[PDB]
Amino acid sequence: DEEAEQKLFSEKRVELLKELSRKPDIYERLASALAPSIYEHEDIKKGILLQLFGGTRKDFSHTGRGKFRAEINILLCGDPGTSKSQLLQYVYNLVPRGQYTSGKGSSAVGLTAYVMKDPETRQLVLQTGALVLSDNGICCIDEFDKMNESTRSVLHEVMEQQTLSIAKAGIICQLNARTSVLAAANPIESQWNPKKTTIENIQLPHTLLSRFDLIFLLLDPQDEAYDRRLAHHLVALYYQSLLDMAVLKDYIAYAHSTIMPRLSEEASQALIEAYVDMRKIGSSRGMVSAYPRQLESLIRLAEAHAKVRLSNKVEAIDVEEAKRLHREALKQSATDPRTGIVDI
DNA sequence: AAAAAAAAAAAAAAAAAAAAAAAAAAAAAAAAAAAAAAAAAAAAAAAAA
Ligand SMILES: Nc1ncnc2c1ncn2[C@@H]1O[C@H](COP(=O)(O)OP(=O)(O)OP(=O)(O)O)[C@@H](O)[C@H]1O
Ligand SMILES: [Mg+2]
Repeated sequence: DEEAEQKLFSEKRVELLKELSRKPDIYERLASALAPSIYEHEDIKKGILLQLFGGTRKDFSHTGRGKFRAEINILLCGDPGTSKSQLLQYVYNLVPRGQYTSGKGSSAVGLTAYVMKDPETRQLVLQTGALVLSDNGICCIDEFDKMNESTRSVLHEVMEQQTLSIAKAGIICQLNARTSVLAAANPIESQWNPKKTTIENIQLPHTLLSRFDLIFLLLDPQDEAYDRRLAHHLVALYYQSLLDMAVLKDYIAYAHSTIMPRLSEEASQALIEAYVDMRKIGSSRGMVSAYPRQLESLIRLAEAHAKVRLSNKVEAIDVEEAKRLHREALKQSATDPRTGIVDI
């Protein structure tokens, strides 16, 4: 509602935002402002920032095609203790219109809608669930793997059609659910074992995986130096004693209100080439396969990156960053045709 | 060993008839009393050497 109303920013504030947009490291600087007390998950924070900006909302009514999913979906899969839940909790406590779910505490009707009695008018009233409450926001699903398949089947329609067609006795209707999904899962056997492929080790249906347009593998490199650095960060966090949030908030609201990035010609060609190369790279045995849904993924991420720069026009740097982020998540460089992830 | 199933199986809510319970509820007629008035019998005081 605030982004809707036109006098949210003074002119000098708009100039301040625009001057911020012109810095070379605005993407880095905005991503780093997220979760300031989480130590160097820079790419994850970039992806979450892109989720906050979102892709471009397009009207596909005349194409007779069905609504396009402009929201960005992220899976954080990694071995335990790697700060996934802290990121989901940070996002949950940051956005308006969010919901947080963990494990088996949610049922399918509890995620979509059900009928209760109004204990003040004794009328049966339909009441929404967690995925409709976070309609124009973000749903953070924690312990995504530890979630029974009856209630994850619900996520297919939400994550593709952005709608939720309940066909029950009382009323049948399509509830709109334009939520962005931020999920955290453990691998099969709740620890990456490096003798299994990515697919064998994530253990999620290829359809469900294709619905996520970033999969960050939060693997733990058995690394002395990184352990030392994170140890110092965590201990310093016990004796504690940037980019302001009041400008990050305004920057994001401005980007939502004014910027609607459109694909340019070089972006279009780069997207085509990126999709073809992505299919060749992921067509291997145990790697995460690419589908046309991943080309739509790339379009979304590129539009989000162009929204970060207040670009209002997607060109080749945005597509390059989308492809780079899609590679870095999933550790495409550290896999191989004999699928399996190396220690860097 | 876990992963879908595929039932119990419990609750809340609904119905859904029963079968019991609960809630509404002045005016019309009569009689008796106490008072009158009236026909009859009865009991008074004026008449006279
Ligand atoms: N950059 C970091 N990497 C790993 N751990 C961190 C980092 N920063 C902080 N931590 C600490 O590590 C702990 C990780 O707990 P958290 O619940 O986030 O783990 P998780 O990966 O989300 O859960 P799971 O064990 O189910 O995968 C947190 O308490 C946090 O304080
Ligand atoms: Mg956790």
